Amino acid sequence: KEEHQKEVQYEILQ
Amino acid sequence: KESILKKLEDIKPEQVKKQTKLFRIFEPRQLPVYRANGEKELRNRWYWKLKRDTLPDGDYDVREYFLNLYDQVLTEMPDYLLLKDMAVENKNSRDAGKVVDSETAAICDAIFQDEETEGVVRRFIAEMRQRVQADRNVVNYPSILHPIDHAFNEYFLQHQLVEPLNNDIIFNYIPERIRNDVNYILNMDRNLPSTARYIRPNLLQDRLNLHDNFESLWDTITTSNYILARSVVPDLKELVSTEAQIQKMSQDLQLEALTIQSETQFLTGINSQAANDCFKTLIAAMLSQRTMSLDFVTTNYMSLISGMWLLTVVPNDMFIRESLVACQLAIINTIIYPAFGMQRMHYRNGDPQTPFQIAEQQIQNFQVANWLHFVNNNQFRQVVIDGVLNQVLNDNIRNGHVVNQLMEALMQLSRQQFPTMPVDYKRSIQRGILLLSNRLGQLVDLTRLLAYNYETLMACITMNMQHVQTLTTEKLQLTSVTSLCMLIGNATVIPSPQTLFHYYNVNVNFHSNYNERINDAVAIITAANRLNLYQKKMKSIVEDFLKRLQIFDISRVPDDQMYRLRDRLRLLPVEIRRLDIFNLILMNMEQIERASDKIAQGVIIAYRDMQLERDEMYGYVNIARNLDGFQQINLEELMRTGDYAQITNMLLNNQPVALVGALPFITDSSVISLVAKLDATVFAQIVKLRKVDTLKPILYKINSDSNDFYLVANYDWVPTSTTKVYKQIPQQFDFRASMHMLTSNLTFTVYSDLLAFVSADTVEPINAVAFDNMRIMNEL
Amino acid sequence: QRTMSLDFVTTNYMSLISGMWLLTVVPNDMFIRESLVACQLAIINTIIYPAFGMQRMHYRNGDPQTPFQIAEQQIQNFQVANWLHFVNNNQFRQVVIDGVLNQVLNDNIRNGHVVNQLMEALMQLSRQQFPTMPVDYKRSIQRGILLL
Repeated sequence: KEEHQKEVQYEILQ
Repeated sequence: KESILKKLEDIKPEQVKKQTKLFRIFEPRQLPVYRANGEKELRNRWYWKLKRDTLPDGDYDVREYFLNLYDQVLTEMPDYLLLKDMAVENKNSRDAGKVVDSETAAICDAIFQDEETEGVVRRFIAEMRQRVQADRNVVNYPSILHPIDHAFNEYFLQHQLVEPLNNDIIFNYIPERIRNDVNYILNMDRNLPSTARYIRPNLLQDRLNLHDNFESLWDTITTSNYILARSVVPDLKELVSTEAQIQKMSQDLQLEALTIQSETQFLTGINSQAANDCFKTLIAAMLSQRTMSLDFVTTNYMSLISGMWLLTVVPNDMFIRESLVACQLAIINTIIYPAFGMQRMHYRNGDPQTPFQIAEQQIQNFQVANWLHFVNNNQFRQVVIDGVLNQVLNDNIRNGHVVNQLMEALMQLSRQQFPTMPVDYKRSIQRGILLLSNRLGQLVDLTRLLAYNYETLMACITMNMQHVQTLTTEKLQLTSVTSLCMLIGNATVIPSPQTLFHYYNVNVNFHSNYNERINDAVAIITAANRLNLYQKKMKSIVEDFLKRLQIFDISRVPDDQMYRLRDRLRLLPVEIRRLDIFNLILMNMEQIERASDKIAQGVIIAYRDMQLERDEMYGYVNIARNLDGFQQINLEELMRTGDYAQITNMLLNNQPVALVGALPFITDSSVISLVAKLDATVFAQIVKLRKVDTLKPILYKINSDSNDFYLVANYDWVPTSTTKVYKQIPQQFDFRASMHMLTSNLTFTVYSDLLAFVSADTVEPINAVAFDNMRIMNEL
Repeated sequence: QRTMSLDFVTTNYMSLISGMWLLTVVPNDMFIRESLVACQLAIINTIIYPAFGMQRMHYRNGDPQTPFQIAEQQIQNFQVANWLHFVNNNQFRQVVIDGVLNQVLNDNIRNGHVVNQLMEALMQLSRQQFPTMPVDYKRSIQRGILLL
């Protein structure tokens, strides 16, 4: 998948 | 057809490493201090001792110890670190500061609480805190360290791999061509700060040249990339229905039931799932540079016709020789020479010239000769672009104009009677090529689409795409080629940017891992050579290099390939991190071997009543620290080639000598053992039995704790001895001079994946345009 | 002053026809540069240049020059180039009132008057042939413009 792969990297910021 | 893709896709990125504990080899330790005359002080003193005195006997085993140490240090060597994490609080600081590590504060606390410490050191403990500067996002933390430890830690700090991150670097991380491709639009929803960081891969091309005489491994790699590439080529859309096309074909061919005809076989293999098979096979092969063969039959003349399109838009060098030789020969015999009354053909099997070559210079027709000229002289253009080699098409194929010369040729065949042969043969041929004439525009646009997706997927390649014929081939049915050429229309299909980013990340991860494992192997190899490790067989290391390249099976690889690969790896230089760590080990390994009070660096024998030294961590000792004068015999030389004649002659005749090599020893602490000359009773076993393993010199450490020291004060005799031991002493623990300030950044953040902030979408594919700003799949 | 982004499917030309209005009234600085460039580039490469017969673009997303700043010069028509001129210099205006700072608008936005320029440009796009475009698609776009 990619959406969780995006979510981790948005969450490192958030 | 699924294990390989799972092996590739499961190659994770290099897990970003970090440390929380400082690297340390030494630690302080209190010992007594015996004043000269040997007796004891009421005060003690700190000294540098080692953690983990796990040093073997023998010098070879020692060098293996330093090899395994080097591997441990490279494991512990991080990529980024923040010092605030490891920090702790000094319980005795004026300003209630912080120092960098737990053990640092333990040392500080132990020293402060002791009784025998000066006031300057306690002051210096009360004056040492943490300093910030949020302007630069920099912190300075205090630390206590041995100079070797400081060397390694400072190298970790200065030479850590992180780079500031921002959206410009998110773009520029994407290939040029895809940004420059107007059909793709890209946005995002974040603004990364200067605080951000990222680690960069190692996309350095193959140092090892697996495209030269490692053809089995290259076949493996090529297959892996081929069956990856199949996974990303789009599936066609809005194809023509099979019955809607078969009915046209059948009515064009006028298939009589009663009479036998060659024309029914043209309907063989007209389904879909072959069109996509060919479309996915050709491109995947040209990307992977995997050769492919041609299975077909000499009675389905439609296959031979569609082979023309094939051999135009796909280079002859892309196939294997015998297959296309057979194809060209069939074509020549059954479409071309009968269409000009030429002979059938007389083609020798291993003739150097392929049939289309000597056909180019027999017939008399400009169109067909020009077609043949293009075919015979079509080949990939090598060109290095954005670091990577690329096998590029003509740019007369990328636009569809070749197909127009092909049409010229087929029409100049349709206008030819076949004088040699009957009406029905001519009838068959001319029908068969009308079927492709009426598909001309579709073919033009198909060729454009293939070239487009080929370059577009090529943009997402990191490893140089060498062109060499492989051992193993891929089968290609010309029936599938017929199906593709016949069933296609009014439907452009473009790789989604997600497929592109996936095909890029996969190759990037594989490429970085290739380079990093190479660096690992070269490091250990160069280190074993420079450490003189001569019994070590460098085979397990290559297994560890191939198991980590997660596509090869080592259970069925030979054992000579490993050493050839080693012969290549020795030639490669080392990277900077590993080389510098190794060179820090080399200039300090001897000093580490001086410590570890379990082995000594040799034993002197000198049949003379020498003197004991006034060392103060010991008292009187039979210690030597220069090894000058008396000559020396190495022990590894003697344990390799047993020649005890020299040592035996020297011992029997009582000749002075030194023996050099890591040897154990016992600390004897009795003056009665000294007066009786017991340290010269250890060598008679060498002559009886000719082994040097039961060799444990005595270390006459004498002091006021030795049960018979009353003699020394009360007779005024300097302790004298024979057969001194070669060994240095500890280094005193200076607190102030062992202290350091450690610089680091403050509060950055690390991101592993990078194409997550992008959000991409294609324009509507019907208005999708190639390099020439002229639409693809527009014939309608 | 909460910067906001633009999320859109760049095949839905109605999204773009609706977003040019947004670019017109709402200042450009209020958007992250990347998504604003994306929206403008989709609008250009899917509506504008195909209407006037131009070839698409080869744009560097690392460029200080916004795509409408190029189109303002390349597009030879005052009905629409003037609109692009407005949009390229549609930023907030800083003014002090009662001590507090204020980000205010151009005063051709407060009254709705610049949309008349928008509609002249759009009706020009409606009166126009898309020289190479298919016609079943051309009619769809050229009618969807009329909807605004």
